Amino acid sequence: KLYALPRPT
Amino acid sequence: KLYALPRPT
Amino acid sequence: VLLLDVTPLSLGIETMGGVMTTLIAKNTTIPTKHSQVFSTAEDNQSAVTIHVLQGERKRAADNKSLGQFNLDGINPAPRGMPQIEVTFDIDADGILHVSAKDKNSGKEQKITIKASSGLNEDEIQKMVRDAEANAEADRKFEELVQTRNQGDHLLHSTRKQVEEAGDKLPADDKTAIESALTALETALKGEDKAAIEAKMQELAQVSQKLMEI
Amino acid sequence: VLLLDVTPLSLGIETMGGVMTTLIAKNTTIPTKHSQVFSTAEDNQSAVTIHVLQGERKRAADNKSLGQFNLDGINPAPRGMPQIEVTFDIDADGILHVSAKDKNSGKEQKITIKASSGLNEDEIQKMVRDAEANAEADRKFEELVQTRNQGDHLLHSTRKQVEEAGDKLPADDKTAIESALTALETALKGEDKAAIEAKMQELAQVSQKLMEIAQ
Repeated sequence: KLYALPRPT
Repeated sequence: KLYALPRPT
Repeated sequence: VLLLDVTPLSLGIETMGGVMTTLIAKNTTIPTKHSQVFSTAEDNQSAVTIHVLQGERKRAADNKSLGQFNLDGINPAPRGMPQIEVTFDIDADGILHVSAKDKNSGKEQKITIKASSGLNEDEIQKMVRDAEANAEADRKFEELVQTRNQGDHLLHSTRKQVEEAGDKLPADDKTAIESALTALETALKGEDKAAIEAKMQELAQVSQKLMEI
Repeated sequence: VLLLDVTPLSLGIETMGGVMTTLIAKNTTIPTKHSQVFSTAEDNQSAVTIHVLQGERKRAADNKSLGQFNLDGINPAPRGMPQIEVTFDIDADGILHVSAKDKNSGKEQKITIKASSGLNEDEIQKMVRDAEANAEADRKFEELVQTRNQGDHLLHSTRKQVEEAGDKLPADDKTAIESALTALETALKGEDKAAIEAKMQELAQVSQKLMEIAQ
């Protein structure tokens, strides 16, 4: 449903 | 593998 | 590339027993060309019909007809002998060219089908859905037809062998066989695969001598 | 019609754990546009990377990278709470426009990806077959990633709590915890689900005082 995004780098 | 075809009409 | 032209549904032809046989898979990139050899359903067949279809259904009748044409002048021969090369070619403008050529006689026929032909976007998506929702039944139909075709061919064969042996076949043998033929012919009209095979088996069972002959 | 102009492969972004999440399905007619809300992987994360991918693999690393951008200035919040709306728009020219907007901060960032980007025809065909051949391994990878992510989350929240608690945490405990953390960290690098959950258990067993403190 709700997927999560990584922080940069 | 070898398919066959009907005659017309 | 982030985009491309594809043919949006499978394209093929009707083969023996009313089944669709695909030449170009759905979502194949265009242009494209695909050729495949087919033969004749029965002995001494001098013509075939190429019925061009679009769709995902195993029953040819369930797909969208794009056209048809006959290929005549084939030399009458045993079923399976003629080598009929069927080519589907879609050009860059989405125009579909279908040809059939008999390799022996060199006789050929063809058709051109306009890019705007067949199913529209909403019809395409329904087709895909209907195919998915009917996947099991379409598979059963396919299997049914394979069996009917086998049984069909068993009739013809058996019949040709009974005539071919004439005298050398015991009357009681011939009788058992004639009766098994009838039962099989009857089963073939049905939609029960096991029933047809069972009649094939009963027929095999009483054909042993004829098989020796 | 016998001819449709479509996206030949699925288009999406990378999500937590190295997963491909699709925004536009393969063979979608152009033009087209789709939006989906995402959030942050960790508590108080201030920025996200949007890694645009083309392909059919559930493993992000096995798909084709089309581009990337960051969206920063995400306000402090527990993980999963920010709302990052990602939009993919493919125009009639086949140019892909990707934007992300943070609904809270109102910040947005965009890129434009030219029509000729990604995989060529041969590669597209290979990709579809590849995906088909790996359908089961990819299903298993998805399961793995669920556990991995739970593990990462426990790792992160434990670390935070330890710090928050600093001095009030008995040295006995903080030694056991640092060890368990390390063990868990290692486990995460594997594709054994049980081993991950087991390391999480071992960390939990040594965290009771931390939990009391933190709570």
